[PDB]
Amino acid sequence: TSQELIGNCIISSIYETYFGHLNERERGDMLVILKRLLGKFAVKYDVNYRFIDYLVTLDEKMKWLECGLDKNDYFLENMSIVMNSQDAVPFLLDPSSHMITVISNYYGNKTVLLSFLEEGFVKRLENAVRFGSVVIIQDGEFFDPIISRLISREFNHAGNRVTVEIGDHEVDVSGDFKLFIHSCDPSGDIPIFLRSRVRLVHFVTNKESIETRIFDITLTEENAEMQRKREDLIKLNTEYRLKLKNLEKRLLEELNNELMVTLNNLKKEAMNIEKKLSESEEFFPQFDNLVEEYSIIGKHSV
Amino acid sequence: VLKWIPRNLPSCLINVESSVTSVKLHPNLPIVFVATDHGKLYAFDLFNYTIPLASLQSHTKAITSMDVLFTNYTKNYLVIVTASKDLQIHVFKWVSEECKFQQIRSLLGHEHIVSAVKIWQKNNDVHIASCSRDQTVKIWDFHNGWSLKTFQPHSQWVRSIDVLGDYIISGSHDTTLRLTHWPSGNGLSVGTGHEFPIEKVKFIHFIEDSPEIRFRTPSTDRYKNWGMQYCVSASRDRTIKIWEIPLPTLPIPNPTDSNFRCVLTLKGHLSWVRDISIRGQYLFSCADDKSVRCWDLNTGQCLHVWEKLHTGFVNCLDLDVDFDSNVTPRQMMVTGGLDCKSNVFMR
Amino acid sequence: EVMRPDIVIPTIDTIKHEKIFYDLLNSKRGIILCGPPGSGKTMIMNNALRNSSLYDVVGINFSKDTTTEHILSALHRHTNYVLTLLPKSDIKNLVLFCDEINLPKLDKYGSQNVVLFLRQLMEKQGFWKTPENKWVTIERIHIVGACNPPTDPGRIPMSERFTRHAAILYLGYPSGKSLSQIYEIYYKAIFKLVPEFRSYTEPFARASVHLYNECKARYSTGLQSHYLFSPRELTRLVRGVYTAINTGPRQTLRSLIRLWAYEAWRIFADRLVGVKEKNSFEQLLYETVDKYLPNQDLGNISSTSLLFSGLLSLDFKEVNKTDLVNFIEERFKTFCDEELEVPMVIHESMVDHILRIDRALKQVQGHMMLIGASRTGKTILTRFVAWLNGLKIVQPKIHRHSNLSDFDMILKKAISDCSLKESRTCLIIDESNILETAFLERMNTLLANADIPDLFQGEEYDKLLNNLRNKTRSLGLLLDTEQELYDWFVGEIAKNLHVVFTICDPTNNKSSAMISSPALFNRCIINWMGDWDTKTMSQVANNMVDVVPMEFTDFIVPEVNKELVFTEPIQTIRDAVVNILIHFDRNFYQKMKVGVNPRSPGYFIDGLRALVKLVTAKYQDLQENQRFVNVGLEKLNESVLKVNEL
Ligand SMILES: Nc1ncnc2c1ncn2[C@@H]1O[C@H](COP(=O)(O)OP(=O)(O)O)[C@@H](O)[C@H]1O
Ligand SMILES: Nc1ncnc2c1ncn2[C@@H]1O[C@H](COP(=O)(O)OP(=O)(O)O)[C@@H](O)[C@H]1O
Ligand SMILES: [Mg+2]
Repeated sequence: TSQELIGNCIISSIYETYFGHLNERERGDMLVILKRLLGKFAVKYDVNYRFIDYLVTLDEKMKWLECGLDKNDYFLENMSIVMNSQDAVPFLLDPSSHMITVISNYYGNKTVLLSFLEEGFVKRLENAVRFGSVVIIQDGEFFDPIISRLISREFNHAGNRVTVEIGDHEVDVSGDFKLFIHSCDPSGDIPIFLRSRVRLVHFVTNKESIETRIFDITLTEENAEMQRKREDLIKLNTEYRLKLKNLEKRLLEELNNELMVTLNNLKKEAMNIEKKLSESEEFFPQFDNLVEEYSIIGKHSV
Repeated sequence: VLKWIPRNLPSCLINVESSVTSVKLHPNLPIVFVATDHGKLYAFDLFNYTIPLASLQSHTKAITSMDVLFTNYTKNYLVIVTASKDLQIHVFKWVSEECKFQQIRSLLGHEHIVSAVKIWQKNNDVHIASCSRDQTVKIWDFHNGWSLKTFQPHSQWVRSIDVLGDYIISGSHDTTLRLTHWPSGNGLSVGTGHEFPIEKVKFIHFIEDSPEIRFRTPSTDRYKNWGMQYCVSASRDRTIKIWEIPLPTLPIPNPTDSNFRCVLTLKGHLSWVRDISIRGQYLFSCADDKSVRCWDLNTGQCLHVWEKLHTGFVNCLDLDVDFDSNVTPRQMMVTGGLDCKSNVFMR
Repeated sequence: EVMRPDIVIPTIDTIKHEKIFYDLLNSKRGIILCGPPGSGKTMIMNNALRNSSLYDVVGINFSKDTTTEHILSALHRHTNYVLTLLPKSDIKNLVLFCDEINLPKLDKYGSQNVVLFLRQLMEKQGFWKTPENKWVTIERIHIVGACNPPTDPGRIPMSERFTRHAAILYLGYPSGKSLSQIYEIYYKAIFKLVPEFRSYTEPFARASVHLYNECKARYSTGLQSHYLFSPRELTRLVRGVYTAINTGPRQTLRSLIRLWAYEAWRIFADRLVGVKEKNSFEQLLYETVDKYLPNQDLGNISSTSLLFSGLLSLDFKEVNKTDLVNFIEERFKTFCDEELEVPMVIHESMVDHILRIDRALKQVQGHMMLIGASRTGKTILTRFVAWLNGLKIVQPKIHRHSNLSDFDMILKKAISDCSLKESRTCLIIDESNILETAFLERMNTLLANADIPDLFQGEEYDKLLNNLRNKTRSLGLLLDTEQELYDWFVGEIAKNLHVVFTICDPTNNKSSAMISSPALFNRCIINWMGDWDTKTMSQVANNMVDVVPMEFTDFIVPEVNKELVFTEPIQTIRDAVVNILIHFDRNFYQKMKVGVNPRSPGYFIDGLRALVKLVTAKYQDLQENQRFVNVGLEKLNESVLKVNEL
């Protein structure tokens, strides 16, 4: 596991930065050429790498899905890219204008929605950045250069406080303030000044996404049993891993300061992990067989 | 006895973990006090410089300035005032017997970082000055620990101040020198002539007896009564200039006589000059060209140049006080460089 | 005397043109001078009218927005009404020099007022006054004009009904012998400062002329639209050599050859967009120096090996690379402490760009026009350089809810602070700050002349002149006439105002008109940063990943091709990581069909920062797990040893 950390970190960072604005076919092509470049320069990566599995946990996935995110893996990857862009301000491109609801459900009542075609936009933006509320700015195709020092993060540290210059006055910031920019027209002219300095992502639906959604739907209604079985095994494996970690912590506490019961519980848990992994090892290639079975439907649909 | 000149090589070298920002000398014992860029205050012996006598960390950010004083009460001790970018001013005390720092009080009230501090005693009353980035020069009292008066003389932040009695001059980042009478709180005159922000400003002090001095002698009884004739400034335009202080109506400023006029300009520094200090008839200065220059007051030309004295910049310079008869002018000079070298010049 | 723009070396072509120009004026005939942009129409024109005992000068420059009111107002300061119009002089006739007559644009009906007005006063000998319906007979006032050919965009083709009354003169480029003679005179004037090298004036001029000819022949307009060369490049080379010699130390032969090579690099090869073109220019400089100045003891003539800077000392001399890099690092740390803070990485390309920007910003009327990819360090680099030289930085806050009034107010404030307060101003202009064509017209007026005359009019003009007179009396200068106040004011503006143009997408039509504008092209200094090359990417990545622990596992060095590794040859895992990141950036930009567009390295920097943070977090988690399992295994071993013992 340790010999394949640098390659996985390279892949995950490149996936976070470069692949925000690409469809699934181009994402797969760039990922396979990145794996080829890693294999050429003698850097070891994870042979069974998956971005969602490696970067984010199941709790974040459940929180996103409860908030209103779609079940698509492309949308999950885009949401994970958005929530892991702590430095660059994320730029969301929604034809359906749906992710405002998801972000609002994630942040609760702290979210404030603005627009680039208002009149009191700048004053309430200064009030929001002074307080520290999460700001979502709609109509991103008409970006106004008043927030050029918020996009580029050109702050000055006024001793124990951080300040940004908006307009003709200096306004303070907060440590919990987060800026989001929303767009609705994919054909809109994003300025290069903003486009080079934001984490632009694409929540769009393309023909490759049509193929993936056709496969997802025919798997959901054609054979739901395999899907719920895989979900149950994944959830059970995660819960069993958490239980094994808790039992390991209890055994370490017992050894540092009964012991037979804890050892028996740990042995039973380890045997259960071995049995669960052995059961799940022979079930995963059936999903690949179904993928090879449901390719003609995707080709005909596209 | 005042014509001492350091030789071309340092007498001893001092190793520090980080960049040196300010150096001061103990006016009674051969002990240096070397600040750092990590907030640490050090103390080295000039005969045993392998290990520090003390090492106290009392500032989160880098120390910006330092000025020491030996107390004169009509018990006597040392008061070390260190200022730093952590929004605080700390006043120390040097325990001579135990070789330890014991903080007396800490002085707060500034909205930004501080640049320079000065401490002086008029008549059985110790006062501590300070200047900050909040464009306000505020001074405190050593015993009470509370502020006395503040004033904003400049549009941008001040960088260096100096004190004598009830007069405070303050160079600033808007390349204008201003001399303010502290009890009145009004600036007497404004300076103009430097093209870059000022670095260090201090008053030129007179001397008791000498064959001839052109810069520390009051040319008239009016100058003798006023007690101030000239002042010296250093700035980032690689220049050192001498300013004549205009005397206003007698304090109320004079509209026709409220402007500094440069008298003698010294040039030759290859980069920014950082700190200056006057000793006898010599104007010692240190710059950013890895050099320390030994100017002369009378002829106005450099007598000795110490090229390549440090690997990096030469941050701070300090010599002994000569104008006061209470503090003897011993023949040691210590320089402070950016390359962790506090070179000491003796004999 | 090499900074005065009216200094003309009298060659045989100039004398011939002056003679035929005098003959054409004396025949009572208009004159149109048309030729390439560096041919010297204005210079020969002003030299011919300046030493004339029979003709005066009415210097006017036409623009896209030009009316007959400007021409009538320019006549009213030199002509008197007696109906007949007569010049103020009794013996000397009047000549109107109308530079760039192609710039006035036709209306929606395909005609322009100005050219018809010129035709009316040039054929019917007069004009009709508007407010009281009077005919103004003109009996001795002449009229000439100069223009670029209408083939290039921006020059409107003009009607034959006007040009049929004016004789057309084509001013071609001077030949090789003429240019060699002229710049021989120029280099003699320069080398009068250095008396020990008076015998080298001719080979330097021949080398410069050959360099200009080869650069014009190789880097044609077909490659890039801004590859336009002219004798103005040679004049700027002579002026740069003078500016460096005047404030420099004692110069030897090698120092002078390297200084001329540095100036040629910064003037002829600032605008080169390709690595192969820069290598071609380096080979051209090698061949030119070998052919014309056969001197040994000459080092590399690459851009990075020629670093002339006056920041480190009191003189303009050749500084070492390491000392300059250390000084730039310390100055940038102080700048980030005292100004806005950004995490920049000091590489060789950034040092070279700092040097050339500092060289340009130290010149009188030194403006800049920076072209390159986004996030290549142009605005922050200009801000840092202007901070070194003490120039006050003014950035227009232009947003979409703005018009010409706000931009005009910003420019008025900048001009007032430049003159009335005597503060040097570095106005940084970005391409996003210019929305409509009128902003470009205002900037062209500010750059081509030394003042925008349309900004001040009426009461604003009166109060500006009152403030100007008060400022002149404040400094004790005896000026009373309006002309002395005005030309002193425009001299102060041309002395203490620097405009830096920032262009990010030159492929766009707005930036294409920004680059192709004649006022900006002929006055500003181009600096094509472009996209990062792989050496700069390797330097940035190695300086950005060396602060994180990455060597923990064994790494087997593979065998690869020589040109597939851009970093220094691989010995650790950091070099492999840097090479992988550079290779994927190149592959990603190649397979997205970006074309010949500049590549913004923002993706690369963001990837480096994300990789550093992720490696830090993952290595911390892995080390925590390793420590946990090691503590647990040690405790289990102790327990089993205690069990086996008892
Ligand atoms: N015969 C010449 N003597 C001196 N300099 C010349 C001569 N011919 C051309 N030049 C140079 O060419 C440039 C032409 O400038 P200019 O007259 O403004 O060109 P244009 O008016 O066509 O834009 C001048 O800067 C000058 O230095
Ligand atoms: N060594 C470097 N050279 C150029 N840009 C850098 C370097 N290091 C970091 N940067 C990035 O460049 C950005 C500043 O670019 P800026 O000059 O504002 O772009 P532009 O040139 O389009 O105005 C910073 O946000 C920083 O992340
Ligand atoms: Mg011309």
